[PDB]
Amino acid sequence: KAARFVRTCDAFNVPVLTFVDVPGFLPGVDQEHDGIIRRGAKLIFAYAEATVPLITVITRKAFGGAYLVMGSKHLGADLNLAWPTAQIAVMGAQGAVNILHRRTIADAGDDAEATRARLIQEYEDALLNPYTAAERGYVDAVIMPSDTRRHIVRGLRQLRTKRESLPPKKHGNIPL
Amino acid sequence: KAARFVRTCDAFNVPVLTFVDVPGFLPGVDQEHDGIIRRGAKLIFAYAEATVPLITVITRKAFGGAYLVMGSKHLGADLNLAWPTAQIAVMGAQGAVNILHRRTIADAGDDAEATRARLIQEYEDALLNPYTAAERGYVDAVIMPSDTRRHIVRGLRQLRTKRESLPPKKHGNIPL
Amino acid sequence: GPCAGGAVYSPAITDFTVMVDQTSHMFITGPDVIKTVTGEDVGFEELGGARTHNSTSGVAHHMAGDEKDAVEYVKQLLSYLPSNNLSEPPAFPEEADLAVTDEDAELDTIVPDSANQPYDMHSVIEHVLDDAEFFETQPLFAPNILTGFGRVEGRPVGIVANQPMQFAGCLDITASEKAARFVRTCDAFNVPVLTFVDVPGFLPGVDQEHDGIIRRGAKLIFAYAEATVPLITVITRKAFGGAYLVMGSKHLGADLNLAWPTAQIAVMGAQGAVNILHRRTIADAGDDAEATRARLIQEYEDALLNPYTAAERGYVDAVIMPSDTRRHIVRGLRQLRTKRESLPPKKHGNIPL
Amino acid sequence: DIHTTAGKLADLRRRIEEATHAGSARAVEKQHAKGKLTARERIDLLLDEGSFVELDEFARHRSTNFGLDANRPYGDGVVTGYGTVDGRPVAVFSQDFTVFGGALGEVYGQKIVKVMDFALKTGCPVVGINDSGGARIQEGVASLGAYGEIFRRNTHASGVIPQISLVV
Ligand SMILES: O=C(O)CCCC[C@@H]1SC[C@@H]2NC(=O)N[C@@H]21
Repeated sequence: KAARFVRTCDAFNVPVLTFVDVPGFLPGVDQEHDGIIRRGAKLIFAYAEATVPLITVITRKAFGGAYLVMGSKHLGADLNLAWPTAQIAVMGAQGAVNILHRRTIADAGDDAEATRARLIQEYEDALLNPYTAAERGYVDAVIMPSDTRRHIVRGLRQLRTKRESLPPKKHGNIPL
Repeated sequence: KAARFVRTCDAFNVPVLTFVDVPGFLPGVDQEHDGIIRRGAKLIFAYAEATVPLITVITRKAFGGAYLVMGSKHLGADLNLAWPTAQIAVMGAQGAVNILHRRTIADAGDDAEATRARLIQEYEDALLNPYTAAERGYVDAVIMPSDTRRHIVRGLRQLRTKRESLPPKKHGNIPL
Repeated sequence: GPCAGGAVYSPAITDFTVMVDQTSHMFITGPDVIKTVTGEDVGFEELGGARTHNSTSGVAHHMAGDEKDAVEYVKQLLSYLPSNNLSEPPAFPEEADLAVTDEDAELDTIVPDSANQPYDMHSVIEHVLDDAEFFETQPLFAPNILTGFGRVEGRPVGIVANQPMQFAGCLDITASEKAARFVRTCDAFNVPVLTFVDVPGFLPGVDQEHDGIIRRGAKLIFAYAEATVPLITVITRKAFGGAYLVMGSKHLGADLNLAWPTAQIAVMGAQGAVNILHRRTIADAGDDAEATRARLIQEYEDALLNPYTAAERGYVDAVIMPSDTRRHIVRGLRQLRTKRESLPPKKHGNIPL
Repeated sequence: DIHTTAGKLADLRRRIEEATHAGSARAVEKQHAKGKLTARERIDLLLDEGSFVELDEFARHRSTNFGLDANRPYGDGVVTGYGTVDGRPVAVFSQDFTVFGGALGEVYGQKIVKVMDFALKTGCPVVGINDSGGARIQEGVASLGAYGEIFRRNTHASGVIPQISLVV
């Protein structure tokens, strides 16, 4: 749905405004059988291809591959904004602390789920925010959500004379 | 100083207006040691390179290589003007009559410097003006200095839609 | 012959000037004039004779003993170049045998144990090229850097190198201009450029910073960054501060950046780093002050005056055993030779003059 | 013998040994026991014997999160460079499962940019050998940002220079 819409408005020179609130990809054995892997790629391939001004705003949740998909700066989005309630991380706390604690949780099952619930709170407090992405300039700014309509205006004003192209080719080879 | 300024205003499509009053190059053994020959070339190379409208006005003195340098028509300056008090010549009278009289001056040192001062006056009267350059269309017009602000206006009006390019190249190789 | 007056600004524009000792002169203004202007008395030979253009002005490329030579040098210059900037420079392809010769091995030695001992870069060049043939330009002018031509696999290549023997191999106004307009030449003609790196920095003085190093040292940086044509670098010894950047670094776009074990790649020399870092641990207890400081120097040089940081962060593709260099540059300029790269639309740049 | 040219050649033979054997000698035994080959053994069997020219062989990570800076393996868990397949140029990466489970990180992403950008530049195929546990979680968002910059230069390439993924 979103891939073909992005293409359309990148063929006919219409700027794209994204809004980002995505926990991740739907988990199922259908999704995988029916070729998520090829048919979720399409969106990444549309973003990276598109050379009409891109402005992204992460409202809340942005974890793993889905963060990348959704008009991230990595795929050549111009101006990437994040609200204070944006959480930008490899993957949910629980999943993270299951892999980057695994030991000191397996230790003493006496208070397993417990020390692990604590660890989940910690990791959420430390990295479940847009402040590491900020540090590294993956998101231009962290903004106060009220200031989302100013940034979009001022950003598009600049962005309109964007000149950007992809290397010479008859056509790409996007996933079908 | 002047080479880099001309380039700048030929890269960013700003027309150049020259004014010409130059006896020649500073004589010294420093100037030559320190590479005048490479570093005076730069100005010629900027003039000939530049494809934004060029309009030159010789006010007074324009002799030899320096005449060529200073936005001359030879290096593809559009419209070249000269005031009545322009003097446009291979080289100063004295130097000229020293070479193109040498004989009939060496004759009879009885009145050497004398016949040579006369000859200097003659050559100044004959060729120390913009009237041979005119004849040959090296300067479009000879103008009355008051009429220097009209010609510059009317000339730029025309000149703005100037289309001119240099043969295909990655870049030139100007003197450094 | 003579080239006098404005005339001189024809041969100036031109890529390469050849001039023959004692029978060819250039000058914008004759000795006669400059007497009765400037009270100074000067002969033609000194004013603008071959040697004086070759060594001093930086105007000429070569000074041949006789005409016959000079003509032969001109035919040598054509050899390396294409007929025009739409073809790639005349080749006679050979395929080189990249088993490690006894010439190759010699590299593995020819960086002395003492940092200070010099060693002729002319060797390290001739090692890598076909038949050990180096065709040097502008030898007499800025000896502290070496520019010229040869062949690798029968294909032309342009060479820029710092020459320890002279000034320690420090870059100076004169070397930066000589190198800058060699690179630009090679680039415009599509000839590839191979850069050998020994450079402890830029040769200090007040003059240098009046004359305008700032502008005229920049030239070389501009030339590298502009260049499309294959750029292979090799750091033998010293690479400090900006003068690292200058010398065909990756940050400017150099394709393949090698570094020998001997390479030292670091912001600035260790005494003049340890200074600025340890200026409140060398202030504490003026008693045994130096004993510490030349400690903290001898830790800096053992920690950071090596290739390996710039390796970790992929500023030099590979740290290589000096023997190996004529393999890397071979099997580099195989791949490269279909390099396709260009710089934004523009009537011309604006390089510092 | 270290302060001495010879010593500094015999250093860079030591770190070549350490770099080519990044992965530990149970991790390689585990990989073989799973019927898999090791990333280097993959690269040989692809490329024409002797071509290989390995780039960023002495790469090392710069993450000090979750005590990941306890070990900085040379290569950072991928083998990258250039050579010839059938006497035609081709740039290759081989992810190393031995090293950090083969999880992607920042550095070992930016190596698989350098190869890509070298292919695009020269106009030559990229053959990507894949064998990884996933993202290097210790390096958080960093190891996403690496993925993105690959997935931009897989699209930019697309239709220009052949891209073949060998999933192993
Ligand atoms: O060797 C000599 O003849 C003296 C050195 C300079 C001679 C000058 S250069 C201009 C003028 N034209 C000539 O043929 N000789 C002099």
